[PDB]
Formats: sequence, structure tokens, C-alpha cells
Amino acid sequence: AQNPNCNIMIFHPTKEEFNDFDKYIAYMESQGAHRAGLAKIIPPKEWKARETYDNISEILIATPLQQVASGRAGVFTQYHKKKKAMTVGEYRHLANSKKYQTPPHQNFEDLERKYWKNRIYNSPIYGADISGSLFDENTKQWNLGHLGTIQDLLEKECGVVIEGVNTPYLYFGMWKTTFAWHTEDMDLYSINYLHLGEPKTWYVVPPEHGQRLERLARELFPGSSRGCGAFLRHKVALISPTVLKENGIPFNRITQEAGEFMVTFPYGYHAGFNHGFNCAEAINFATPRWIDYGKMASQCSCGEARVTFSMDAFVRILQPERYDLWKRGQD
Ligand SMILES: Cc1ccccc1S(N)(=O)=O
Ligand SMILES: Cc1ccccc1S(N)(=O)=O
Ligand SMILES: Cc1ccccc1S(N)(=O)=O
Ligand SMILES: Cc1ccccc1S(N)(=O)=O
Ligand SMILES: O=C(O)CNC(=O)C(=O)O
Ligand code: NI
Ligand SMILES: [Zn+2]
Repeated sequence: AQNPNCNIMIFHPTKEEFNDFDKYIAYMESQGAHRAGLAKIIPPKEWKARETYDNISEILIATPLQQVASGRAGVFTQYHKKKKAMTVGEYRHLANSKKYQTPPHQNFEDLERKYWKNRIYNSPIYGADISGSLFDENTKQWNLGHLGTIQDLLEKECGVVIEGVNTPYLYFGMWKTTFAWHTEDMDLYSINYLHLGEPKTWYVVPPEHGQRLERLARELFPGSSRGCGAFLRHKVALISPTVLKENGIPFNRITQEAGEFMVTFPYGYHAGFNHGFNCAEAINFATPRWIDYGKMASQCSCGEARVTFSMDAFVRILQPERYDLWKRGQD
């Protein structure tokens, strides 16, 4: 078996290899990339997402989210407090202010140390889940707004036509902005392009070991666990690499820089943080191998987890028994 230690693999496709998205994902998996839960793809030197990022300051962040932590330095939850709208230009200025700017540091490792030591004592503001794209319409390869849809994949594989659409989302981050431990909706893949700015550090648990992380989370967040059988779907829980090591949870880490893609694989739990002002674009996607994961995906039915409209059809077709209880939850 390829990649038995479940290491994060890094790929450097040629421009010829970059022409067929589906084929390249399949190639990565033939090399065992999915076993890690996460892969990095560095695009060919000839490729570009767009010409420049010069005129993005007028994008609106309608609902910036202040990420307020509770708990201990290595085991905490965060909740999102809504703030007044601001443009990307205003947000960038805020990110760079004395209150919010990245502190002096020696290297990525030093910054990582500072993040886990001090994250809980600050409340950075994140511009997350903004529908839109920064890919030039003329960028034909790996354009996250031009991927085959999950609905079309499910139709190709299962012969059923369903309603729904899926489109990309933009994320504007600053120092300490955090993504909590989670897998994707329906345990889909995700792909994430860092368009500009400072890096993003990722942590990931191999899909074959996801239940180990779930068991630890139930122990560390006992009230949350009693409230919901799939509370990680709420996307609020953080556990540090030190705490993971102390509890024998297998995981890896890698830092993504501007101009690089990351792919998360079905049922690959991931979490992370931004180093400073940045902008990423991400979208979910599927392949034939996803279908079996979609059929088995846990669901939140306590009401907390947000459902896109399109998730309805996925649950209805792949999980008809659960459909009753789940739909009562989102209503
Ligand atoms: C950038 C480039 C240039 C020539 C052929 C193909 C490409 S690609 N696949 O878009 O990266
Ligand atoms: C609020 C909090 C804080 C730290 C650990 C666990 C929790 S929770 N959501 O009560 O399980
Ligand atoms: C538990 C821990 C904590 C920090 C560094 C290393 C470890 S260990 N003994 O390698 O799992
Ligand atoms: C023990 C160790 C050390 C470094 C990175 C990851 C691990 S773990 N918890 O074995 O995956
Ligand atoms: O970038 C972020 O804040 C979170 N991104 C993801 O979880 C993803 O791309 O799957
Ligand atoms: Ni994700
Ligand atoms: Zn729930």
C-alpha cells in the first residue's frame, strides 16, 4: 500500500498534467496522497490565478466574525460574534493595526509556538464564507469556479438527477484567525487556494484514524458531546498538537503559502490558523471514491450545524433513513 505512514504529500504538476483536474486527483490518490487527509499542490510556474490583486479592496465583508475563545490554551472552543460590515481595504488595515498584527517572530515554528500559547487571550476578526471568486474567467485550469459540480458527479455515478448548486467561498484572514477541527459537509473533498498574503498552517488526522480524534473530542468537550452526537460539525472545537501527542492521536502539519493549493480528502479532519492578513478561496468537490464516504457521513441533528440548501439532496439520496431526523434538525 502507498504512503502507509499517512504523510502529507506535496505535488509539482507540469503544465500538461495541470490540464485535467479529475485525472490529477486520481493520480495523487494512486500515490497514496489521500491517506494523509491533506495534500499540497504547487501549480506550474507558467500558471496564474489572475493578473494582479490590485483592485480587490472594494469587496465587502458583510458579516465579519470576531472569534472569541473559551477554555484552556490547548483545549478551547470559539464562538463567532457578528460585527459591522467592512470592505476588504478596511479589513486589511485592521489586520495590520497594532492590536491585530502578527508579532515579531523568528520563523514558522516560533510563530506556531506563540499561536498555541496565546491564541485564547485575543479575539481576531475573520471574513469567512463569502460567496465569490477571485479567479480570472480566462484561467481555464484549476479555476475553483469552473469545477464539475457535486450534483453532476452524483448523477454520473448513481444515475439520479438532483437540485442544488455549489459555488466557491472567499476567506479573508488575519493573525490568529482559526478554523476549528472538522471534516467537510457530507465528508466531501475540499480544495483551497491561497490567493495572497501571509501563510496558513494546517493540522490533519488521517481518514483511517478519524474516529480516534472523535473519541478524544468527546472526552475533552463532554457537555458538547452530550448535546449532539456529531458536535464537531458545529466547527467550534480546538485541540493543540501537544494535546494530540499526549493522547496518541496520529496527525500531521504543514504550512500553505500564497500561490499554493491544498486538497482535503473525504473524512480527513483538519484545523488551522492564519499567520497574518491573507485571502483564500475554497470549494467542496466529489469524485467516484467519495460516494461511499457520503453514504456513511455523520450528521448534526441538534440544530446547531448550518446546512446549505444543496446538502438536503445529498442526505435525501445517500442517507434516506436519516433524512427524516436530519431535516427536522435544519427546520
Ligand atoms: C499555464 C499553462 C501554459 C501552457 C499550457 C498549459 C498551462 S496550465 N495547464 O493552465 O497550467
Ligand atoms: C465551552 C467549553 C470550553 C472548553 C471545553 C469544553 C467546552 S464545551 N462546549 O462546554 O464542551
Ligand atoms: C506527548 C508528547 C508531547 C510533546 C512532544 C512529544 C510527545 S510524544 N512522547 O512523542 O508523544
Ligand atoms: C508523536 C508525534 C510527533 C510528531 C508529530 C506527530 C506525532 S503523532 N501524535 O504520533 O502523530
Ligand atoms: O481556510 C479556512 O479558514 C478553512 N478552510 C477549510 O476548512 C477548507 O478549505 O476545507
Ligand atoms: Ni475544511
Ligand atoms: Zn449538533
